[PDB]
Amino acid sequence: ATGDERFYAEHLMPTLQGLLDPESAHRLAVRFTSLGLLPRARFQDSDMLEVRVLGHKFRNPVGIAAGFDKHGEAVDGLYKMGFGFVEIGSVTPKPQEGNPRPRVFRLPEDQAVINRYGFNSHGLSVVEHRLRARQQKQAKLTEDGLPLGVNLGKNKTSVDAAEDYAEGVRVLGPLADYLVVNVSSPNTAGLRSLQGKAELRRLLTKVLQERDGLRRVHRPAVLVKIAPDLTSQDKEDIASVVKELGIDGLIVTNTTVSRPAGLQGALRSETGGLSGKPLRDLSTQTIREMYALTQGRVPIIGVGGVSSGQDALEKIRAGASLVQLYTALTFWGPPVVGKVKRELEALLKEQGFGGVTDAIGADHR
Ligand SMILES: Cc1cc2nc3c(=O)[nH]c(=O)nc-3n(C[C@H](O)[C@H](O)[C@H](O)COP(=O)(O)O)c2cc1C
Ligand SMILES: Cc1ccccc1-c1ccc(-c2cc(C(=O)O)c3c(c2)nnn3C)cc1
Ligand SMILES: CCCCCCCCCCC[N+](C)(C)[O-]
Ligand SMILES: CCCCCCCCCCC[N+](C)(C)[O-]
Ligand SMILES: CCCCCCCCCC[N+](C)(C)[O-]
Ligand SMILES: CCCCCCCCCC[N+](C)(C)[O-]
Ligand SMILES: O=C(O)c1cc(=O)[nH]c(=O)[nH]1
Ligand SMILES: [Cl-]
Ligand code: NA
Ligand code: NA
Ligand code: NA
Repeated sequence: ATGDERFYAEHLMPTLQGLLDPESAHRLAVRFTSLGLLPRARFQDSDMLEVRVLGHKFRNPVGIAAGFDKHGEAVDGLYKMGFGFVEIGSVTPKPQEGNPRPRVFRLPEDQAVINRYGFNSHGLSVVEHRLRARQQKQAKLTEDGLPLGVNLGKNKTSVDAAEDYAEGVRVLGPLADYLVVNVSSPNTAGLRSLQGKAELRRLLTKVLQERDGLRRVHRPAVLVKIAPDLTSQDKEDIASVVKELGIDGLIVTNTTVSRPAGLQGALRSETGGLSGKPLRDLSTQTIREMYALTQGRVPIIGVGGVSSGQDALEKIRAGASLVQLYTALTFWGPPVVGKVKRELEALLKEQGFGGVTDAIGADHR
């Protein structure tokens, strides 16, 4: 352990959390990150951490999950923090405010967060201009193994979700290495029912058709992000449609609307998606199931409650090619990225794996 990790986890982050409400802390974090005001990223990525997936090289397999940088403002500072890939969003076609405040809650005794932001978004046009302004810099980053993903949502007033997602494909698809069809937000009425078989097949057919109409050089991979709250029938159906249509990968999982037994935080009954440690093994089991249902043929990005190298390796061994985190950053701060990477490398070596690639799906073999 480095000095920063302990100092941030034991002194800096508790003091910030005592001074600022959760959404103010989030906005300040985005601002400091966007300006590069961040502790010295003291970890050199070993070649063991490199992963080739989704038509790209990833210098390390630890990404920032959607929701931290909703409007594409802090992309370069997130690479400086040490993430191997960045996902921005969710972005909706038109700007919209999201739910009334308060809409984010800390559950520190659970190492968890509840949020009901409701897709607060600057809109596609604003994000489009932000990404265009650094598009060549991102081309170089991607070439160097630091790809960019864009997570697409839908407006609250939209009549047909498929036209919302199609517009996101047309506008931000050419600026992304991969797109994410977010059909699993718990905070937009009726959104998650897009996960059922008949609506999903029509929706994803339209999204793939639009993606295929982009010029080859600007054509992203398309992934679907699913909830952890699905029935077995839902998961079977999603796996079936993903394979029938040639979807490029899955993100597993979004936040949960459940409230597992044992939560201690005073705010556990707030409405919203729960993230962090109480989500961890629910997410890992959903990875394990979706990997088996897709025969290991569909790349998975595993996400939910990762704060250590062991947590990351469990998801990789369950079938994730890549992992993301968000909530751990809100408790440990920026040092958590280097921490997860260093512990993952040590554990790979300890378990006899030549690299991350050899551990993907290793529990199933
Ligand atoms: C405050 C907050 C906002 C989020 N907003 C989004 C979002 O806009 N789009 C999305 O697909 N996921 C969103 N998520 C979900 C995360 O991307 C991730 O799936 C989830 O939080 C589990 O990972 P974690 O336990 O490491 O935080 C949000 C999470 C949090 C905590
Ligand atoms: C300390 C620091 C230095 C340089 C750059 C960034 C940081 C930093 C500081 C705060 C956070 C943070 C905190 C919280 C919270 O609830 O307390 C969040 C968050 C981010 N996003 N959502 N929420 C609820 C993240 C990172
Ligand atoms: C009517 C639409 C007005 C613009 C959309 C609102 C943007 C919300 C900004 C919140 C940013 N953040 C995720 C960091 O809290
Ligand atoms: C306070 C940090 C604790 C980390 C581990 C907490 C255990 C969380 C268990 C999740 C609940 N579950 C869905 C599995 O029943
Ligand atoms: C988001 C609030 C952060 C407060 C503390 C941030 C410390 C800044 C890191 C130090 N330095 C600028 C040299 O990277
Ligand atoms: C082909 C090798 C696959 C895994 C080997 C290393 C695993 C070490 C721990 C195994 N375990 C005791 C947890 O079942
Ligand atoms: O904007 C939000 O409320 C939000 C979106 C999403 O996909 N997941 C989440 O937990 N929150
Ligand atoms: Cl373009
Ligand atoms: Na805000
Ligand atoms: Na089944
Ligand atoms: Na099908």
